[PDB]
Amino acid sequence: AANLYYNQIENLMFELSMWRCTDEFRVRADELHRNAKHYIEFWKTIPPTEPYRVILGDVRDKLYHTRERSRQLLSNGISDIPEEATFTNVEQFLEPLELCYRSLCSCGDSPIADGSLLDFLRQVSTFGLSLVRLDIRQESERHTDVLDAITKHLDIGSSYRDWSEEGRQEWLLAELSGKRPLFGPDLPKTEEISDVLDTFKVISELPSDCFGAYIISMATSPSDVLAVELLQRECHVKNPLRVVPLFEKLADLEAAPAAVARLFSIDWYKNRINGKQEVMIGYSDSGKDAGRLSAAWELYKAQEELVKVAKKYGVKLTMFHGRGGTVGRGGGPTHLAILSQPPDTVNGSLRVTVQGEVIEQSFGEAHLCFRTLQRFTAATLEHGMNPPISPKPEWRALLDEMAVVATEEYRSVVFQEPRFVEYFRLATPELEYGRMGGIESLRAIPWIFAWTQTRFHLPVWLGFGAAFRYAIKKDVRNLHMLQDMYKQWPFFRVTIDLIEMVFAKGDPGIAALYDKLLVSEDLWAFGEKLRANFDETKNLVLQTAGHKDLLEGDPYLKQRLRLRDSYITTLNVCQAYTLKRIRDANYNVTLRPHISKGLEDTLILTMKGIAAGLQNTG
Amino acid sequence: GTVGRGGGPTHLAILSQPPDTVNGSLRVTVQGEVIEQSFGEAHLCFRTLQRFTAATLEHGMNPPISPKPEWRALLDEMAVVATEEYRSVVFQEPRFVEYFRLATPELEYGRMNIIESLRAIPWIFAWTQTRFHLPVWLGFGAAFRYAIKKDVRNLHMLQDMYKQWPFFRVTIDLIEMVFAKGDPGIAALYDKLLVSEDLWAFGEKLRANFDETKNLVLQTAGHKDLLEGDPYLKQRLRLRDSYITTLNVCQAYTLKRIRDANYNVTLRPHISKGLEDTLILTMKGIAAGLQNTG
Amino acid sequence: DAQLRQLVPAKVSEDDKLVEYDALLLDRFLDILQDLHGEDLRETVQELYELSAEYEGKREPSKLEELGSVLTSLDPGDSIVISKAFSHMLNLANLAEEVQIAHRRRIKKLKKGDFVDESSATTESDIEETFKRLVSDLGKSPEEIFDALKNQTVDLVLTAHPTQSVRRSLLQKHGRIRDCLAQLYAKDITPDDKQELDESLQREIQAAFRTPQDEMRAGMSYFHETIWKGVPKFLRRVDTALKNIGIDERVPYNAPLIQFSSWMGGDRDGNPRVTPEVTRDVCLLARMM
Ligand SMILES: N[C@@H](CC(=O)O)C(=O)O
Ligand SMILES: N[C@@H](CC(=O)O)C(=O)O
Repeated sequence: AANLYYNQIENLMFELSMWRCTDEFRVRADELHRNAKHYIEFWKTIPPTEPYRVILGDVRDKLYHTRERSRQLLSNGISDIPEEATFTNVEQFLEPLELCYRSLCSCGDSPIADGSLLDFLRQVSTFGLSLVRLDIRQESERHTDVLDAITKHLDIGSSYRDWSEEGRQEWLLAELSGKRPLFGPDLPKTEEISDVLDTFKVISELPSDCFGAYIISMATSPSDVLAVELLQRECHVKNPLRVVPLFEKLADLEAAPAAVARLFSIDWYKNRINGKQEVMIGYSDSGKDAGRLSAAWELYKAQEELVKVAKKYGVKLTMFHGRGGTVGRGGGPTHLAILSQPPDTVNGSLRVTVQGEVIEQSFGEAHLCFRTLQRFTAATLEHGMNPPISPKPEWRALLDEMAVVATEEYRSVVFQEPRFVEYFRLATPELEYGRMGGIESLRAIPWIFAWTQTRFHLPVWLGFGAAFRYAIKKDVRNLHMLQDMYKQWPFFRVTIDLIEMVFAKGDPGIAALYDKLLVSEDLWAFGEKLRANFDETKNLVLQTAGHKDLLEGDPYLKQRLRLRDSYITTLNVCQAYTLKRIRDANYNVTLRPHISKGLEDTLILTMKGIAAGLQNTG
Repeated sequence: GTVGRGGGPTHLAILSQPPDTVNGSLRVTVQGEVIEQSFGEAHLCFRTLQRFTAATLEHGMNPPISPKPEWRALLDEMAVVATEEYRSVVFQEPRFVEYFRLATPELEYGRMNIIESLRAIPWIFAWTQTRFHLPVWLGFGAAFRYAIKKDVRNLHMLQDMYKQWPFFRVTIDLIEMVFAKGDPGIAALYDKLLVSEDLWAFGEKLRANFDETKNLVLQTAGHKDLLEGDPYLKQRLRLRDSYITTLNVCQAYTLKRIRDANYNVTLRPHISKGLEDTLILTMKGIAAGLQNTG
Repeated sequence: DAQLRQLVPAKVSEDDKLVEYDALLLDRFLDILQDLHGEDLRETVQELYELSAEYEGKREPSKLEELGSVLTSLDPGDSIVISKAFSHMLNLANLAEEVQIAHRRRIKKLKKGDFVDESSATTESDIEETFKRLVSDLGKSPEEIFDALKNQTVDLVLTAHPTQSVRRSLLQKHGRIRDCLAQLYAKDITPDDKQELDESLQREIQAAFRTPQDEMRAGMSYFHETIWKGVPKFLRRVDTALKNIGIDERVPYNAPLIQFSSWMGGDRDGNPRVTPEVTRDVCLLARMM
């Protein structure tokens, strides 16, 4: 950040050659004639007849020292540059810039102030001294381990991990209500426990502008949030990070509103949060538990309920969208995705994950970057003043029923089939992804990755088939209702649009090739069943969309995907046979004599190339 | 009944009684197979008297929630389905009694040792011995399967009932305790040794029912494993199983040695310094090991 | 000794000693088996135990057939010794459970604060906790609680044991085993005290190992062992709970808060052995006792 400001400030100096300024500004520039060493282009001694350059030249010096102090502290832990020679908070930086601004405007030069100087002020206000605020994320159970070791050391017959949720809250609230320190070096610590406490120590030693949210993975309960609040205070984080539960499993989402209501009802926490709360949802995470359709509908409803809780307690709720959702697609589709949020879930505060596989398309090219900022800003503003229609009672009822069917189908394959993990390990490069428990313990990113590579995409569509089939069978007029929902209900339309996009990236013929080369023949019937499910699910999706072909309503994306496919297919075929050559010691190939002027390297290249080719799915 | 379990479970069992059915006057059978655990040790005796007294007093100053109309209606239908399945096996299968007399020690209980015509204690006893417990769980499987197929939202309603309605929670908890005392592998062994081959398919069908019913019970309780909410009981049962399993295997082979004049064994030379006495010992020991079920 | 520890790897409470109790009892019983019947018998019993404990670990049906090949090779006399042995091991395991349950310390922070607390002794409300919830959560007055308590009856109906009527002197042997188990793991136990408790435990294990009127007398055995003294001990606790919610009265001593009934020698349903004379006898026995 300091380097970016420093490589820009001389342009402001060159441009602001004006001599007219206010009495206040002259005073400020006359002093600084004795409180150019380091520079990029602007080498000359600055005369007092150029007052803005005097002010801005001093900012340049502070920025140089800010940059170099950070470089030294980073590189060799130590710095000879005193903090008082640098900008340590953004207020110090903004003050001389805003002085320049008001002086120019007072002297008739507000058109000039509204040029580069205004751009610079907006950069400082957008990016601050860090460019980004850093989220800290850690699993709930890791905090429970810390509190268990602490209480076990108290030798009182039981420890934190034994206690009920209500018992944990009781102990946490007495600690939080009290003055007694929790710590002392009198604590036996595992590696993992020291890692948690040292993380908080590092936080406590750094400027608070460096950090954003403390995110709790696998959060379920109020004690999860209070545990972190206690540990922050007792590790001497003077400005504690806001604490953000990430509710992942479907059952955790169902319980999230009551958990948040309990937190808001606790006086200490209510006072702590000062009218604001962030809650994180993770689409890929919840789809791995229960299938994508049921995660999507439960996430819609969980946000409806969280808004009700937030309104009751007078808290301003920010939903943090984790990866895998329609808002994570980038491009145009993101625009309707934001507008499709349940009413009042945005309320002037949008927080969205920019997935790494999407960042290049979202920000790499300057026009696309502009249009990304624009659609996020426009859709956020519009949503608060123009919520989407609320679903008709019969739409909710049908979705409530389909979600049960879809989860049942998804879980019957993914968790109940005794040989699923076996098949998964063969049909898929998942194990090789790691080289360079079952599915429950597997992370969401490898889960999506593994089936993305084989062009099968099972995590994204599995369960839509049974659900649509059940709905159409139950009542012949549900097909027309599903199509009305696609036409009229933004949430349902963006949900289906994403599925259609992922099917357009899929090829069951390629997936069948991975089976042929890599899967035991006793499992070939299983893969064939999954591919028949793929095909039936695709056609029921197309029926719901009123489309004869995938992406019928988006010829631009269809063209783009078609032009990638031939390269991706080559990498697929290459990856499948390379996996066989790596795995099967009895696989014979006839090499041709070397053509051009390890197989593991080829495998890595195919995985990166295929991922770059397919970008975002679920 | 659930009030006859003794231990802690009896406490909630009493509180789960329909409103105003206690009204200051509790009368409860202390089953012989439970009296030692209820009163044998002085602290446990004290705590037995305490929980009966406290739960009686609390009930009816604090009746349990009345069931929601949709809970009533679902159970009314499930009861029809469960009775049909139970009766279709126990009274309407023409070979059931034959299979019952082979697969269990019920005939050998009934010539010493203390279906419509059979008394309830021998009925429970016979299937307890072989670790199968058919009288306790049969019918739950069809009922749960029916309910989830009838309306897909009944899966979630059944789970709400288990979480919110004491009557339904204690009813499921007892089934889950009995499944934890079951082992279809041991039951299968009694079939292999004692049941004619033309009835093996029937036996295997009952064991598939056992397994499907167990998993439907677990799903309704929100549990991945039996007694997930009671690790204390789970530990106790696990530490008993080894000795009971030994007596089961011994009982099954002893029954074949007693019944089948053509079953040849190779004795080893006498080790220690009738086979009926062994059968009796295995029956008493297995019963002592399994205590209360249904 | 352990392997039990592999059957049950985790402790369920910090004061959980159940595996240790079982290992101790099993170890001493096997030595007694060896003393009485020889090392070969003991080794066979020990082999059967290992096979079935292996079965509990994975539940392979082939382990049951290994069990069977040993068991089916036993003549009638050896079959009796082996089935007696494993029955007695079960009885010892149940005594250990009783000691463990009796002395598992209450952790208040285990309570959830809802009705599910009442399904386990580790979380259930005792009588004073019941009083206090009725006052603070149900708005009942202490006078209402006292008045209801005075007029309430719990009537426990004893029925016969369907398989084994246990005689009073065996119950006493079982209590001494329990008492040894409890004292052996006390905090500052002396080495000579422990040595003597171990020798007492061994001799009581060995002592234990070696008509409707009869069933009734057996079943009436729990009054002298625990219920006779247990009843006024609990009623004294009710008094204490009453004072702690502001009722200074004791429960009136003639209030029938607790009554006992019996079917032993009265239930003739499908049992012609229960005759009018049997009924007269058990009435006279009960009055004599
Ligand atoms: N990001 C695009 C697809 C792609 O470029 O791969 C979409 O979501 O429609
Ligand atoms: N009586 C216990 C089980 C047992 O001790 O066998 C219960 O009902 O949970």
